[PDB]
Formats: sequence, structure tokens, C-alpha cells
Amino acid sequence: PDRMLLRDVKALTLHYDRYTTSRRLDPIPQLKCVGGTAGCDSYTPKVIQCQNKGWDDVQWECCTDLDIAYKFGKTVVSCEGYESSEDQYVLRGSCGLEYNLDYTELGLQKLKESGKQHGFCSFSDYYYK
Amino acid sequence: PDRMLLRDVKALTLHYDRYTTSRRLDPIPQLKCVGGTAGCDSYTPKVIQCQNKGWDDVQWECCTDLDIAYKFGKTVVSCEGYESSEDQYVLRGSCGLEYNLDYTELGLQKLKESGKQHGFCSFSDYYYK
Repeated sequence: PDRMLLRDVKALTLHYDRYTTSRRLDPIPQLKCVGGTAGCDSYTPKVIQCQNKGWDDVQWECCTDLDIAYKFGKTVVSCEGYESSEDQYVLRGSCGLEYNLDYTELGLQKLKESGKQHGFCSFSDYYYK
Repeated sequence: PDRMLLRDVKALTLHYDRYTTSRRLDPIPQLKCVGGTAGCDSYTPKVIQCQNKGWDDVQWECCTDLDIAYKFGKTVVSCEGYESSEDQYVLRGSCGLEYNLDYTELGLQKLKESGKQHGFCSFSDYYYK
């Protein structure tokens, strides 16, 4: 069962540490951040679940638990067409998700008050060892 | 040689990723977090400078730039006495610092409003690759 009809797939569970399957292309991470106002160097989700919400090009809704400082920007699901990129069947395990991570309104206000530092000194105790 | 009066050691620059010298003991990191209300498994300074301000017991003032949510708790400097633990000469490069890392009032308030999450969904775009 290597080919599967896209419309018969209930749901996708995509991991930041697993790779997609591929025949014509190159395997890529199932889950990858590619931009947004928060960028990708810091916080990133590890697992995201997409549910099939209808056909037309299936409509995916991809959800995860995010720290309230972050929100999803644009997100694209893509899978590998089985016999060609114009195929209606897709290769099993080929689906992946790219996402943009934005700062929420609260994230922005928290950004404004973050990163501040102060010089802190302490009079240490000493013991000979 | 490898032997100097602690009295003469004016300044120390201690690194989180460097080890002390040792003869009688085991080499340990120049800089180790050991406790405090903030704990050690999170934010840690990498470099701490200490300045000798007098002897009586000898007194060290250890300073670094800290994120404002954090402050030093008790800090302890200790060097390996050369001929023994009773010796006023110490082994060159054997001085190290352990510190407790506490939350400031600001840090505690930021803790009270941190770690909250929301379920975020996104209606993804789709395309065949």
C-alpha cells in the first residue's frame, strides 16, 4: 500500500524530528519553520496534527499547543504525487508541513519588556579546600 | 611556580566551560550553579569576574551581567591550598565559584504569567510536490 488517495486520509501527525518519504524528490523534515515575525531560531512546536476538513485539493486544518506568545502565520501542507506531481494519489508518508511562527499581540508586549539585563554583584564567602 | 599567596590573587575570571587545576582534589568547573529559587537547568551566566577587596577572612566581590529576572543568592569562592587545606599559598588556577541563582521580584512576577499555552489552528494551503 504505497499509494493512497488523499481524500481518504483522515489525519496527519507530523514530527519535527522525522523525515518525509520520497521517490522523485528529497526527503525533508515532516515539520519545518520557514519564517514569521518570531522567526525559527527559538521556540518551535515538535508535533502538529492536521485533520482532513474536505475536498475540492483537500482542506487541512493543522493544530498544536503554542505558548500564548506565538501564533501560526501562513501554513502549507504538501505531499508527493505518487506517479507524478499531477497525480491524485500520493506517496505514503510523503506529506509535510511548513509554517510561519508569529508573535501574538501579547508576545509583542512581552518582547518589548524582555532581554533587559543588569550588573549584579555578590560578596562571596571563601573557604580553603 | 604553580604556587601563589591567595593574598596576591587580585582578580579572577571564571568560565562555565573550563575546569580548575588540582593536585590533591578533583578538577571541577570554574563556575557551577548549585541551587537557588530559579534553579540551574535553565538560564546560567557563562563568565563571572571576581575582584579581591581585602583580607581579614578574605573577601571577594563577584559580578556579572544577569537577566533582570535573576539575581545571585549565596556565592562561595574556594581555591586549593598548595601544601594542604591549611596553606595560605594556593595552587595556581585552582580557584572556582559556586552560586545560587534566585528569581528577582520582577522574575517571580514574570514566572507567574509564563508557561501558558493555547491551542492554535491554521487552515493550511496545499499543493502537490
